[PDB]
Amino acid sequence: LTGCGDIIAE
Amino acid sequence: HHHMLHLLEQIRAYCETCWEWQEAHEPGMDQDKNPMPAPVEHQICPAVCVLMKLSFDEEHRHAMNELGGLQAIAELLQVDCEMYGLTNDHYSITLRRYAGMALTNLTFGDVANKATLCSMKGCMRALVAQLKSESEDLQQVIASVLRNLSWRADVNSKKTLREVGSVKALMECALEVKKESTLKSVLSALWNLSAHCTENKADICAVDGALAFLVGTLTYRSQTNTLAIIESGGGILRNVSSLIATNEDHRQILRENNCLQTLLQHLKSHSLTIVSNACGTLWNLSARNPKDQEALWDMGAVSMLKNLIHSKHKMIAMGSAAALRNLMANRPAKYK
Repeated sequence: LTGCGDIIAE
Repeated sequence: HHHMLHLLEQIRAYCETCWEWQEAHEPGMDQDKNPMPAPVEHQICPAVCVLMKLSFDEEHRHAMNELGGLQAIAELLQVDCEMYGLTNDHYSITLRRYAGMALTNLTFGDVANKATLCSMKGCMRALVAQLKSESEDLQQVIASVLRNLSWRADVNSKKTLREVGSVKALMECALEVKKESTLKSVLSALWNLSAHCTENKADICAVDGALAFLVGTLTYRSQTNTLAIIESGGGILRNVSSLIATNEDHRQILRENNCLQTLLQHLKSHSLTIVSNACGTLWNLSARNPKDQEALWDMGAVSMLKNLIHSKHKMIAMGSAAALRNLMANRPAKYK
């Protein structure tokens, strides 16, 4: 399976 | 960190005033006519604005965490959402946006904070409810929080995210979003959530129109020429493809949306992410279906997959080879 990790706001 | 401490105390004081009002003004029960606290009366938006701005710096996040900043900000978001519901009031919308942005920053790479936030069941329900806000800017922010919480979710967090109905809410959100920026954040959140378990995969597939929509994302041409929508839409499709594979109705939706043809184009993309997603999707779709196997053969899939089996990338090498062997086990008569 795939995913895209975390993100910072904005 | 006296200034930060002061802002957090301001927020906590406001929450207490709200909780006290809530307690004295229960639904259907005897109440006086004293009005609900309004966040504007307590300069809440500027307080959350400063905290949000500080949260971009890891040293400030360290300080914020020592002071329990995540819990205070989450409590504030939850109480405003409970008190005022899906308001279009500008002040309330911006304060929710700022709170959500801070929560996104505080959960970035932070195992402990993700777990704490998921443990706040009332706040999780409030987050999910915000996906129906008429503000797409707020939707974007909320989807980023859920995206973070869905990444490397522990057992409790996975359960919580599912129990608050985040999967159906985000997929339903996606069908309606008009801004690309909002769509990007929502699909990214779904991408992470779709990996958790079969039930999340089923919930995505069960939303009327969702599969046709996701196939649509595979050829979406960005207003900013980026590939983010194709990557995330294709990522969701890859993750749910194991369930699609065993459902003839769902395979038919993919067929009428020219999905296999599109996936074969993706095999020749220059984007590692896109190729990796397409290999995983075809791995699943190439299994146990003579119709789609023959279609793949006729479209030249075998040649394309043979060009990928020697990839240095594990997912591409694994997926291309698995799809290839599925096809080689089921050669149509004319290819004997």
